[PDB]
Amino acid sequence: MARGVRKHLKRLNAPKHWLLDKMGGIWAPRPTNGPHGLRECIPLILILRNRLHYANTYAETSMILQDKNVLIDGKPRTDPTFPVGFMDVFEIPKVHKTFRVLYDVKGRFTLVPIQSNEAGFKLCRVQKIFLGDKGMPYLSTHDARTIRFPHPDIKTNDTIKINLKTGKIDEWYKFDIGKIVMVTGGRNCGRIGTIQAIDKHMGSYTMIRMKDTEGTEFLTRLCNVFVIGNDSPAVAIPTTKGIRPDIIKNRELRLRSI
Amino acid sequence: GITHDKMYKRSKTGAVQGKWHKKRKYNLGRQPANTKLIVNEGQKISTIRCRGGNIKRRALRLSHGSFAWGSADISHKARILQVVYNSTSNELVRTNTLVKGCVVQIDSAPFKSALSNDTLDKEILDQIRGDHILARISSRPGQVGTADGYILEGPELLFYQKKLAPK
Amino acid sequence: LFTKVDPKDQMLVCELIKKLKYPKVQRVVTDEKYARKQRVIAEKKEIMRKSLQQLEEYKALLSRMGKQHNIRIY
Amino acid sequence: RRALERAETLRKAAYEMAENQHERAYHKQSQIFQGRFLRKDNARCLRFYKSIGMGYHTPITAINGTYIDKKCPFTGNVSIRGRILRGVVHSAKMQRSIIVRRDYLHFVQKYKRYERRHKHVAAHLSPCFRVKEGDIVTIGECRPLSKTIRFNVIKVEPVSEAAKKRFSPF
RNA sequence: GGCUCAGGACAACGGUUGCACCCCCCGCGGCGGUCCUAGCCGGACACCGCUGGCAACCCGGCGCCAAGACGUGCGCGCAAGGGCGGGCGCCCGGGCGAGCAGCGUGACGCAGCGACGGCCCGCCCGGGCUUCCGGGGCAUCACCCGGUCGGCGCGGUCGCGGCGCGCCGAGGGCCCGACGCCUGGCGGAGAAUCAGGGUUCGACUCCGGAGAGCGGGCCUGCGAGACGGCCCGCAC
Ligand SMILES: [Mg+2]
Ligand SMILES: [Mg+2]
Ligand SMILES: [Mg+2]
Ligand SMILES: [Mg+2]
Ligand SMILES: [Mg+2]
Ligand SMILES: [Mg+2]
Ligand SMILES: [Mg+2]
Ligand SMILES: [Mg+2]
Repeated sequence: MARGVRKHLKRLNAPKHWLLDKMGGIWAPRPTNGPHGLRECIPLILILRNRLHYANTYAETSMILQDKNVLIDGKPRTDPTFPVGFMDVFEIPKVHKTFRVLYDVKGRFTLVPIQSNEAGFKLCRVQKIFLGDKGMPYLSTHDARTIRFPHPDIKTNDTIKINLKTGKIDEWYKFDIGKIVMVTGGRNCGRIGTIQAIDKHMGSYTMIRMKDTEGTEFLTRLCNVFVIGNDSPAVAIPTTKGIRPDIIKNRELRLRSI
Repeated sequence: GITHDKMYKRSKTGAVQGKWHKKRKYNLGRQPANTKLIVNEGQKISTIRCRGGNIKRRALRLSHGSFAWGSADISHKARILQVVYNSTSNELVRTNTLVKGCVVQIDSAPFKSALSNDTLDKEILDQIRGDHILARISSRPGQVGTADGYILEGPELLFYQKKLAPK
Repeated sequence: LFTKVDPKDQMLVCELIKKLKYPKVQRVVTDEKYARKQRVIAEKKEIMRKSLQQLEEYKALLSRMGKQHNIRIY
Repeated sequence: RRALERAETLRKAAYEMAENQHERAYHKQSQIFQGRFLRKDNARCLRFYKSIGMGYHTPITAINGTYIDKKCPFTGNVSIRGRILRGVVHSAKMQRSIIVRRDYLHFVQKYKRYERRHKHVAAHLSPCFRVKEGDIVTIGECRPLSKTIRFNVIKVEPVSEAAKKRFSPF
């Protein structure tokens, strides 16, 4: 038993959906605690170095970040291991590039470019309502943020729109049958569909049945069902509309691209 | 040192398990406070640095406490005279050692100074016109550094009166 | 050696060795410190006022429901 | 009238328990404030009870009983959470505890056959239930109540006389 | 982080639950009201100067000086704990499957923050324990256990608990193999072999556990019963 917390991370023990080469090295970056957890995040350096390719080493990324060249939800971050998560705003003014971090059908993080009109807010999932000091009602979300004095009409598992400049709630979408959702965990990450059924078991998990646009049906637990509007998405989504092709069609697409 | 780990016990079949590691600091214990009634000397309370930087205070000597008469909603700070009954053992009584559940006699002055003029339970009033009132301890000295309680009421009062009357 | 001292000025003759070397004075308040303290006080007052206003408007709302909070005493 | 009768029995019992001087301590329900028993009227409740919440129903014996048990799931201060299981009674000799027998199957791949296995599980039995050997019980998981006990009985179904012992997976 | 596998055979470990019995640094987001000289408080030590002890290791005395160091502390009432506050066969908001949280009110106590403003709350990683299933061989080991099994009460603990103590009763396990003894016994993900069914191994790359000559004890700290940290016994 280790006598304290863990600070390192072996490369082979890192999450698969990070797509890290086996021979890159013994070690992988260890994300620091923040808005998102280890298994539902991706470090900034990976995006800035292994994807966009604006840097070729750790040091270059360190200089870029300490020179204030990236804003996360309107706030400059200088930590190369800062965790980036789902429905986050990634803006680089020096090149006028703005991206929203979402999931691809394969189950990995992707950068969807956005516009100026929709980059002043983000969507958050409310999963906990509790009373704080002095009995004051509170409310928490998936990105580690708390808001005091929420509307009584807002319940758990709902979705909340908040302005980036000011953490004030505008409108909220209820968790109900007939609402477009997006799956954010498990075997079905990145799929988009509409809720058709809700079944609860006393003392255990609650299972949600969803149907895709094409008629396919799939199941997942409520812990990773994210509402993204009322029958139509509230934000811009990837070019594909949450359709996972079968191995045959993916092979055809690969051969075509070959 | 003192520990409460279960590795040094026997199994449900009565077998010797065996030992596979040295002692750990999470599983430690400490010597009892043995809080004493006062009856260089004065109220003495110590402080203990517990896991996580948390602070725990154990009382070694004390003489006063807050007591409540629930039926009439009367509460004052009163001086504790001596311990008269304890279910665990009579040795604690002889030594006047304070623990949760001890039955004690308190001074009647703070209560009689305002009582004996309103209709209430006869028995508490008969105690009030005397020098002491039977009471109980509800806090945990050794963990919070205090000795509070409440005044006995009905069937429990009869139980303890019948217990201590022959003595 | 040469309380409630408004000017806060001082001497400088000190000692010299050529370069003049004198210890820097500590515990002196000028414009920066006074202004910083005043700004901090104003910020704290503003924060308290905003929180009180938010509580008042929340209480004004919920006219059709029940509330439980620690009443401010004194 | 019905309510008045219940309070008398509840009020009465607390006084015999005070006359049982052989006992060393006075046993009382923590929730109830001792003092209501001197109120001649019946405007204050004298007994505390709760609901398990998993679709089970509180026995009448608990509500109208006159016993004290801090480990009872209905009148006490413990909570049921986790796994619910079923078994048969194997022994009932301790004061408020029993041993439950559970039967299950184990598969062996090499021989493509099964073995019958059993385990013994101890549980706390509240005075609201009557149980004899061979009865079927439902046990709910609780916090550690002792060295070998983490379960409490919440339902009993009787079994008939001289019924042959049978292997009964549940 | 790195090394090794001595010890440990209902344990560790693997999968599956839970804390309505728990603790948690950095970081992210909030919140920020404190009972009874405030143009800025008080005294010291280190380095350093003079004088010195001892083979070495090690330090002594005198003396002016700083703080985001220590102490005191300006301020709209606020820490821990404690008493009282629901029903009438059951079920049909802050929150739950689940009477759980919070609040009011009668008494105690003045803990923490504050001489450039952080006490507190939530999340996160981590840890502690815990349900269920699996978890070596010998019957030239057949009966074993006596805090052993359960109950009541207190104490201690971050916390539940025979974890410890007092009292009471007698129990618990076993041919579906207990108890005892042995192992040139760390476990798993896996490796070798090759029709199919299987046999043998698994020090070593990843995860988890345990140890730093043997046996014990402890300070600092959120976190160590730590050993490139201290104290003792023994062997060197
Ligand atoms: Mg004051
Ligand atoms: Mg200070
Ligand atoms: Mg070995
Ligand atoms: Mg290892
Ligand atoms: Mg070690
Ligand atoms: Mg050591
Ligand atoms: Mg060494
Ligand atoms: Mg080390």
